[PDB]
Amino acid sequence: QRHFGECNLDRLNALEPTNRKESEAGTVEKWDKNDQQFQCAGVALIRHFIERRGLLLPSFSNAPELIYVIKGRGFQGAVIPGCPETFESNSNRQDQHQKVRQIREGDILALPAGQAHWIYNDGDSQLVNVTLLDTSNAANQLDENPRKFYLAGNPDGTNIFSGFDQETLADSFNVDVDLARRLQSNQDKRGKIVKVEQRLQILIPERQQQEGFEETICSLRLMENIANPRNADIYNPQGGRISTLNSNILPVLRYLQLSAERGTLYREAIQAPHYNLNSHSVIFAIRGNGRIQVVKDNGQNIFDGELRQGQALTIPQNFAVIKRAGSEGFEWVAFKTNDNAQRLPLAGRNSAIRAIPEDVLINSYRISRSEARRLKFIRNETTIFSS
Amino acid sequence: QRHFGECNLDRLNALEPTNRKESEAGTVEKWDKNDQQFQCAGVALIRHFIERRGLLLPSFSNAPELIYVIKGRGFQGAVIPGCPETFESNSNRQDQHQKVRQIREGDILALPAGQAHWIYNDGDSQLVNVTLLDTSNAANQLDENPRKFYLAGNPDDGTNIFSGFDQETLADSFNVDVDLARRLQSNQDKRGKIVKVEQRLQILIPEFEETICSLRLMENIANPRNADIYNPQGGRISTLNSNILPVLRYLQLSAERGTLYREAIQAPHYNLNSHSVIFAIRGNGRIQVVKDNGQNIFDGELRQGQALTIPQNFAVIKRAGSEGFEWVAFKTNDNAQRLPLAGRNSAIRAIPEDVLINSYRISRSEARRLKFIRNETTIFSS
Amino acid sequence: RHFGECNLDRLNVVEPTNRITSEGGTVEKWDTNQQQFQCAGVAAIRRTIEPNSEVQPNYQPAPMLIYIEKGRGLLGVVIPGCAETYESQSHQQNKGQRASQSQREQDQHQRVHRIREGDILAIPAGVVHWIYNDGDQQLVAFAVVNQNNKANQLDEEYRPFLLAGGQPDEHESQNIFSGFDVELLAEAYNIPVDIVRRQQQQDKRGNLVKLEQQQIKIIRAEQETICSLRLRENMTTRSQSDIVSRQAGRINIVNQQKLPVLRYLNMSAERGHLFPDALYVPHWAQNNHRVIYVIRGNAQVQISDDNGNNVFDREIRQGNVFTIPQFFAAISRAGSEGFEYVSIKTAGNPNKSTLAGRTSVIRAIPADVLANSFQISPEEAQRLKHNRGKQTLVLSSSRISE
Amino acid sequence: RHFGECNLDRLNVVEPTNRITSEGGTVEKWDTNQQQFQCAGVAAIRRTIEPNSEVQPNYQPAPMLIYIEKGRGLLGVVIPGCAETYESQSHQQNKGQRASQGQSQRQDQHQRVHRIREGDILAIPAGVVHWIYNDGDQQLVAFAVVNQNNKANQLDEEYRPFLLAGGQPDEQGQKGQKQQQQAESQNIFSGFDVELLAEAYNIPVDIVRRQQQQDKRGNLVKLEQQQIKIIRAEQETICSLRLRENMTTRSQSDIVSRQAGRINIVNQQKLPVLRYLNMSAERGHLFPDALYVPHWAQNNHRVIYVIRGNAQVQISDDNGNNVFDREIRQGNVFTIPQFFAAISRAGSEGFEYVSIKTAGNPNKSTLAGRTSVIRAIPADVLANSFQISPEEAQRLKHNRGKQTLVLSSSRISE
Amino acid sequence: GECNLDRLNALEPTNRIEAEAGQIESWDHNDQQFQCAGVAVIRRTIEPNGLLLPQYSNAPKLIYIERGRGITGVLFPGCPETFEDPQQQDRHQKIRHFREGDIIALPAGVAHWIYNDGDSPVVTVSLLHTNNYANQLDENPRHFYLAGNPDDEHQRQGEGNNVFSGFDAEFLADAFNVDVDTARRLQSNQDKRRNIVKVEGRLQQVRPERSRQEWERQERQERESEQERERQRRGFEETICSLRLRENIGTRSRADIYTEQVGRINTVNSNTLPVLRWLQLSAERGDLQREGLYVPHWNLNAHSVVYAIRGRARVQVVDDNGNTVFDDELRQGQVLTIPQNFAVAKRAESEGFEWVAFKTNDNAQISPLAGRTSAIRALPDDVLANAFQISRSEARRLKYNRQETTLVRSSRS
Ligand SMILES: [Cl-]
Ligand SMILES: [Cl-]
Repeated sequence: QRHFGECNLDRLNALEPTNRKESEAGTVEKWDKNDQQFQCAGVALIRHFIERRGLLLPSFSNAPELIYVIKGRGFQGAVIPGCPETFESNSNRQDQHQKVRQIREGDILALPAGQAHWIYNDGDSQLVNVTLLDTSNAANQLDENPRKFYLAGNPDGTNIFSGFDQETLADSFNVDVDLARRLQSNQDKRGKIVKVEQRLQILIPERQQQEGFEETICSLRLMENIANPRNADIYNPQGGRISTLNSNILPVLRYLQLSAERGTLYREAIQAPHYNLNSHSVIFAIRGNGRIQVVKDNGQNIFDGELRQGQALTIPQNFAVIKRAGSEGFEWVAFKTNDNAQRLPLAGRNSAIRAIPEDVLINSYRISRSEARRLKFIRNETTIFSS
Repeated sequence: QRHFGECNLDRLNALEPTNRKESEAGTVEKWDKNDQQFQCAGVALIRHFIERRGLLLPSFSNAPELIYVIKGRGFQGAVIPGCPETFESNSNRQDQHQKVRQIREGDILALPAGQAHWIYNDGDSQLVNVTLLDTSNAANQLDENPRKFYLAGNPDDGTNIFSGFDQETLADSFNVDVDLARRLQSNQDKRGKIVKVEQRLQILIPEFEETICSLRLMENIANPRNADIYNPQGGRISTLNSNILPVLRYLQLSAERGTLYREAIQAPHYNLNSHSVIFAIRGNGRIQVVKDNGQNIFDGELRQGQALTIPQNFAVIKRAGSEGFEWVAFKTNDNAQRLPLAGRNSAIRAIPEDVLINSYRISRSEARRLKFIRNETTIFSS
Repeated sequence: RHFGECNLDRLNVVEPTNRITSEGGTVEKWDTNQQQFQCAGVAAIRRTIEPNSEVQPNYQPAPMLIYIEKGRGLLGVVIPGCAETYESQSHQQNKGQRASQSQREQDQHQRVHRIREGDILAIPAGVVHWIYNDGDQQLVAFAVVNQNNKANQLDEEYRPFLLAGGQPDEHESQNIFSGFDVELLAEAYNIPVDIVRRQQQQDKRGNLVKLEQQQIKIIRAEQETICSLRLRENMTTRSQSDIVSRQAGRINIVNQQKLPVLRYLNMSAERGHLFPDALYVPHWAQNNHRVIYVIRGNAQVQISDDNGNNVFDREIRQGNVFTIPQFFAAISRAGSEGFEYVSIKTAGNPNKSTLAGRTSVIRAIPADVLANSFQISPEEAQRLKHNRGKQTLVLSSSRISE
Repeated sequence: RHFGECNLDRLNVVEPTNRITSEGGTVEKWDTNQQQFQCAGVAAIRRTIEPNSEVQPNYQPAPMLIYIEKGRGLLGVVIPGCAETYESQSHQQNKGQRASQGQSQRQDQHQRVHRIREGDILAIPAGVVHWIYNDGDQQLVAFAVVNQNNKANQLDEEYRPFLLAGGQPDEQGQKGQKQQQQAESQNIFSGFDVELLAEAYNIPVDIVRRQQQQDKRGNLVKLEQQQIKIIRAEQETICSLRLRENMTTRSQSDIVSRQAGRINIVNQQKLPVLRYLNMSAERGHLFPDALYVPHWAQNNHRVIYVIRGNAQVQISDDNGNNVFDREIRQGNVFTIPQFFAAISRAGSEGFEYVSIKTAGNPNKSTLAGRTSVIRAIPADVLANSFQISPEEAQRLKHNRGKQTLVLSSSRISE
Repeated sequence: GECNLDRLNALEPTNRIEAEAGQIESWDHNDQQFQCAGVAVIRRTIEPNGLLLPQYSNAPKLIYIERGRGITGVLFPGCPETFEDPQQQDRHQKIRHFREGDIIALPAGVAHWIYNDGDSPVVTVSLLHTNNYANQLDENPRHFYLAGNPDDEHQRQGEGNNVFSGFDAEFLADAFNVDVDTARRLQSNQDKRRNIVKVEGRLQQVRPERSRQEWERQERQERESEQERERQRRGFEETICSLRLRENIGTRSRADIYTEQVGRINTVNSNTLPVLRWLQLSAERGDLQREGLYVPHWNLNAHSVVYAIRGRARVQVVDDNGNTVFDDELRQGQVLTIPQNFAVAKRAESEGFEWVAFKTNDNAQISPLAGRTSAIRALPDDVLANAFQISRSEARRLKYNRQETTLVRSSRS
């Protein structure tokens, strides 16, 4: 499983990005991967803002990643090693490439370590991605640095071709030295997100062109929408909804050993106090605000504040956590560091308190039987509590 | 998992091919798949004789098969659906195709249901194949008939899979002139399933869906460096199962290669979880088989080129003749398992003396002898 | 034909087809041709082993689960290739050896299990097994064989192979050694012919024999991996239960998450204890057939098929055997003495849906879907979902207090 | 550290690092920075629970196997999402609901509880809430080994128990809950806002105040009266998982030597949840002067707890160095690191021990006896390897005869 | 010898059940072609406000939603009810929404209900895999209703036809702890509405209706923008109990294989929908334009049960003797069973062709005979040359002249 990191957590802060890299067609923001809570989780978090007609150049990383589409719409092309190109032009009157998928608000995209992909903004809204790079994943045999290996452009030359001699590139591609030198992108000053000329041409149905195991590879599904209300796993009309994404929903996750959760708390509603049995949870606030408390092993509160849109907070494995939305509701995505992440609620239906005999609670807290029965049974909802 | 058969057997017989189909450059021999012994096991058995320069044209079957190379050497090309072509010419000097494997005496070749393959005899003399077609395998969703779908030639003397399509569909599909598309149907080809190549065959070689393109399909079971059991005066046995060749966990098949030296005995045993189909390679051996009620259903000899089926759990013993005995056995499960009844590791040795004393009404000294006097395992010296 | 495809409008309690009286006990067989057993793909055997008697070692190509209804004894199961780790090597052979010892140069055998009332025993297909009743009371074993198990590559004929013994004659079928040439076997075992002659003797004693010779030199615990596989489990609901209703009863589900080898048998067992007038909630099994053996008390059982027909409506008593087919719905109401039973099922991970009670599929349906489906009011639908409160599988009488 | 990499020149029996005295019993902790435990990546706790006392419910991010050395009681483990199938709904409850013509959505129920007894091993999955109740005659003594290096623990090496109740015995601007709860270890509810918990549980704040009160009784507490209202058996289907198994070698054994002793190996082939905990245990009983064959564990570290008698144990490392050479007595704890070779000889009264192992499917190689790797080597290989005669090589292979793991003394007769 | 098929036939439904608020049509599962493949096929039509009564089957089902939209409640035993009204009113298991293009997988023995909450009919085509290992009961398809009084879909105490009708009313009243009259009504002995019943007014249940309408309106508007741009281009409850059962294989924008102006194929299998690993089934959705050709290919490890959704295709099927066992136009509403390993090609007529094919394996594999990735291309030049008595240059034409994989424009045919 995972490599280990230090988890002597005394204090948590809401975390915002601390580095920003501007490209001609967008902005890449990095959270502080050395803040203790991301070191303890073994993760890094990144946000891309891709302007209209922007292209996130192809790259791969040593870390498996989950990418959540905050807003907008576009296309993703993942490059599966060894698999044939199954999208093609009609030769009996050009283009040929691996399958591409439309992406949109609420999509989670899963990318194994080492696999290249590119993303294009096909809409007019900014396309906004939040990516979790899981650097403590068993798939990452390097180290805690989430590296980006760029196949093109000059992200800092600085792409993968930049370090080879052009004679080697020319012979490998079987092209003239003029074109081989182009591979190195020595004179490119556009950064990692670039404007395409006019509109990007790609093969996709009803879009006509103009002018960590491999045993599933080729046919894998890599994306699933977790924001669509029709996919809710938990729903309360005055509390909200929760949707979990795991290997029973998306089989590749069994090899990535990641999960995700998408939550919407209605105004003033509560997500039951709980802890995660078998993973850390990296919460990214999508909209509204939520009061959150996190408690560590010796009972000490290590976070007692609010999480606002654009902020992130890490709940380490087994630390107890409670959330209460503000007057405008609270929406988040959580990235979790295991296959089939599971929550153990501490209050309400299906909770640890409810699983425990009344007699034990009576002696545990020194309450009367009527107090114990109310403790166990007065909140009859599960997970999401109505206001 | 497996599809059922009828295993009410009174007499097993040593089986030889009953049908023989002659081709330009070889012969195909069929054992009688209708025989009750083969219906019980749920298998068919095939032998190919491929002459020098002979090419077994590309085909696939609905039954998974294990192919044992009895004699000779040559090349196999298995066509993996969806895998890239990784053998190719030096483009600055034509040819491009999927990987090809040298095959030789002792090799087992495993072929999933529906996978096309061809074989070419590259040696000086006959290449002889014996194939087990597992028609009761879960991967065969048709019926007990082991069909051969030929991509080329005219096996029935059209009759290849292209014969059944309209030439216009073929021309459009391959994007070629109609006269070239007609040649695919092999309508006037009279050479059969195995044909003589022109001159020598020109080939590139160096001088479940979970296994994308990288799975081993062959392993040699006759190589004595691979023996699992060896007794200098008994013989040697080598088993082939998914712990040796990963693809066999998906095909649910095993193989064993046996050599008994002169007058040696293969311990009485039964196959715990599979039928065993014995094919005699050389020499001869007396074999005895006993069914559930203790009745002997075979008490005879197996000689070169003969086959014998041992149903699951039937008890069997073999003793080589004075020149020894060699066989390959195909077994209808992954990780086929034998339970010997005599010698080390046997069922008799695992039972307490006191139980044997009461079972057979023998004294303790006799039960000690019964349990412990044969201190060999599986293969017994003469 | 029709029974094989479970096209039965009338199930019955299944009676033993034949009774074999052996020197050491009695064997009763429920053959695979009983219509209910054709449907379920099963056979059953009840063996009553007299004190100081043993069964003759035997094997068969289908797996079985054995419930010990009565008595205590010793079970042997052999596991090919496993070292014999039960042995009685003495100081005197140690000393004899070292005093001068190699390859050319008192017993050793595979492990034996103490078995008792309430145990379930897992016998994999093809494994040799034997039993010894070393108690002072009769040992009663009820076994169900899954003839349709993937492990059985023969056919639905119940096909036991004996290492010793045969069909009894006065307190054909002979052991496998009778079919082998005598001299060849002797040479194979490297023993005098007369020992083989004794193995092949026609044995009029039968399937179970008196232990005339004493049996205290069997090595016993109460004097590795696959070889370390556990084969017995005590099913008493009082030591372990998955469902316990204080006033209704207890159920103990012994599946592959309790007894690992059941994963490979693809077989499991359930033990149930219903207090007087309690019910087993109406339900259907989703992935298994069931053979039920009544061990105590009595009950009213009803079974319904896919066209609303009642196919079973009987009072069953101690010793009765009946089948519940996969997908058929069933319900049980214990008599005023309570009800105890063992259910042997054709799945290692059995799954059932209940229709009444706290975990039922009815509670999973929106009330307004129930209202429209049954033509009842939403308030009537609410009571369907909720009137049973906390109870799920075992239900208190709603009629008779106690 | 040198210890964390098991570069240990000497191993010793490991004594409890902390002793915590609660109202209802005593807790002894073998903490992770003991050199032997750093090597093995484990912690240990011995809990002695007075009769009619209970442990305070708790959980931790690493799996744990628990050996019940004395006593009997009840064990509770919660599995989130599993229905509560132990209940005491009453006839009067039933009658009331039906006859009202009003039952709808708008006396106890709880999850399964397990009778545990002397000789049991208990499997506690990482993250699972558990509690113990000693309803028996005598003190309940549980010896627990927690695998801190298990893949389920994504935190770090420090043993981390989270308390649902109880605490330490003794006879953007954050909003100050940390300041408030202080007034050196509390239950997790003390870290939450009082009013938030009250709203979440839908109960009056009074009850939450009592939940958060500093409880000076500790980790184990005496029960008011006998807990007769707990429902008990003797009064994907992961919810049906077995978590207890009795280790008594007299009831089951994998290795029985009539004249030497018995070994019972409880691995994932006897208790299926061990596959997922990736832990296992072994119980052994050696007769007087019997030996446990020299051997090494191929895939696990071992913590040994001596439950009866005594023995001399020796452990060798990859340098031919003796790293352990001690007489071990009842109640002693010591570690055998993975790959190190070890041998034991029981004293005059025999030896019983429990071994807790960091693999669900343990593998060891023995060096003497019927299944040893020495018997697997050709005799002429042994002769050249050791510079001994082929006669001596044969004796190495066969003088021990049919005994494998448990060996009678070759020099003292029973 | 259930697959000794000298001739295949396009097959239409042979039985129809009419109910109050829909109808159910079944194909003849006793047809040798369905016996060969081990399946039964049914088509259910649910009118607006129609409710398919809760029920389970002895066989796993793969349902394709040809038309319409609605909700389905799949009933997982032992799983917590996570859709609930606020506490102070109902609670039930999660509601799933389906739409045209969806595939829904239902394991054997799992009860479900389905409701058309739209304004047009729901039409669903179901493959019942009766030969499935999960069915130890009967090769014939069987349907066990939990409510109502159904007619048998494959023919044409209580007297009704649901399972409760097979129990004494007193037994049920005791078990449910309800009035005996209410238990009697469980048996639906007087119900004349048959298998699909009409809901008066709106079906009431806990589900995110308001947010679902806001989400569907957002997608409709994104479809509109995209259409406009294009014309201008000129605990364990979170895990097992949350198991996904649906996947939209018809989504206009998705393709596994795509030839612009020609066709597309989308597939669902265990690499996309995990539950299919246990069902041992998969599906493909194909669309061919005018002149679009699905080249000769064979299914290595599956039968392919083809259902024609619309349009027409000339289909040719060839068995192991080179016999053409089918050579005809497949028409909307018809089923063609392609036996494992038989070669098949399909050429759309001028109006195009759409189909769904259910495949009897978890991850069904096909091998094209022509084009990129084909079996011919994997062969050495000289194997082709000697096998067909052609030159190596002609052999390379057969291998490389067609540069598309799987789908291509056919002008000759
Ligand atoms: Cl995808
Ligand atoms: Cl779903």
